[PDB]
Amino acid sequence: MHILVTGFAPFDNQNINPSWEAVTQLEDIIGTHTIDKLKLPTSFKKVDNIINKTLASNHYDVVLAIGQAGGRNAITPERVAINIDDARIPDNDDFQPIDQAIHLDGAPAYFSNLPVKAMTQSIINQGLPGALSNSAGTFVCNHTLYHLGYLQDKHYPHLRFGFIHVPYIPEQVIGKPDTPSMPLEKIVAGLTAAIEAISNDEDLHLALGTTE
Amino acid sequence: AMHILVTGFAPFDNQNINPSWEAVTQLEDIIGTHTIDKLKLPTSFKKVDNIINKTLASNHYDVVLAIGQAGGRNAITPERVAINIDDARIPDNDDFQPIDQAIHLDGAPAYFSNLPVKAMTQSIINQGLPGALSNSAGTFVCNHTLYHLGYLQDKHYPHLRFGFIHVPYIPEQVIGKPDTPSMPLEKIVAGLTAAIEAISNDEDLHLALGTTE
Ligand SMILES: [Zn+2]
Ligand SMILES: [Zn+2]
Repeated sequence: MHILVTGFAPFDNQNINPSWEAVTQLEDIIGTHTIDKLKLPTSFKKVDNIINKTLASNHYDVVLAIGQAGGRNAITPERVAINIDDARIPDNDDFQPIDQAIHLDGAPAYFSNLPVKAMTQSIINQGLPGALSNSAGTFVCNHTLYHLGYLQDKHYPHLRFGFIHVPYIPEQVIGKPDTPSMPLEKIVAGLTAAIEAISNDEDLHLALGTTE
Repeated sequence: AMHILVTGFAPFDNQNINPSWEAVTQLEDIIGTHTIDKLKLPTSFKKVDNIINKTLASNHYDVVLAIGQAGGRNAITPERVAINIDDARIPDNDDFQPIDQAIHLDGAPAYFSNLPVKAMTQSIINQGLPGALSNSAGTFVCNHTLYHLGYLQDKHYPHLRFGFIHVPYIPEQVIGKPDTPSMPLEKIVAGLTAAIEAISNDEDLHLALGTTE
């Protein structure tokens, strides 16, 4: 399987983004998966066009987008994206969409069609903190996952797509009391395990739901 | 004169109390110009839809506002959206554990609450309480209930407004779990009261209450 793996540019006054840092360190072949890496701007207006053009110029079986989830304490594949942008802060283009539909002709939500539970458990099997997240937020990451789901619905029926959020890396939490982080090497190991678990087979129906 | 049905859940997962119901019981019967009816729901995937169906068929409510416990959360959190999946980490009180099951095969992939969720969130914050707009109601009985309300609004009751507010554990539920946040019950009651006061038929606020994760 030929996989496009993306990471995001630094944003919110950070000079580094763990998603891209981790992606840079991935092996170029992980098992039978061949990996192409792409750095996306943290930009609501630019991301969809970059994805569109990239899929138009190259054949990918899978698009797996990685992002920073500052404050999370686990590596978390995402189950679902929702059809709204609601930016707490502006993006890197100083654009702050609030309560805006992403695609008016799209579904209210799209579920990832990667084996998200297999990927989550693969992280856990390596002894790393992993969990299946049920919200990708309402910033550029959710927007990207949503757009991938919209493309699979409307234009690319066989495309497999998903998103994995990762914690801050340690250097990012100076001056942020009680904020979790995870060493970059661990993030890379977890992402590697998740990618290894990617296939066209049915997901694992493990007890990985979130129960309050 | 808005008529609101406010629900809370039964204790579950070896807890003796559920702060959602404890808080709902303590709400005033009138909050602003809103008349409040209270209903305790079982923590049961199979029973909740039938109870809600029968209750809405027999009574006229302008709003159904369901309250639930979100153990581990550190804020009172109105919910933006419900998703069309049950994925139970543990069994419910009937020992039923749906895993990766659609809730209504003929329903939308997700339903957005049509209450002014940002007005509600900000109302909590205005009282000096931790409040946030949540973008996942989980995949247990709470999400199920919110989703079912959205499904009913879509398919049967277009004039109904519906939503969900999760609340933290209360301190009696976290004894010996010092890294687990909680909120005193009286503060939960104050926050729910503030959220209900902010309910109306007007457009929601569009404040910067989104999340980057
Ligand atoms: Zn993100
Ligand atoms: Zn709940």
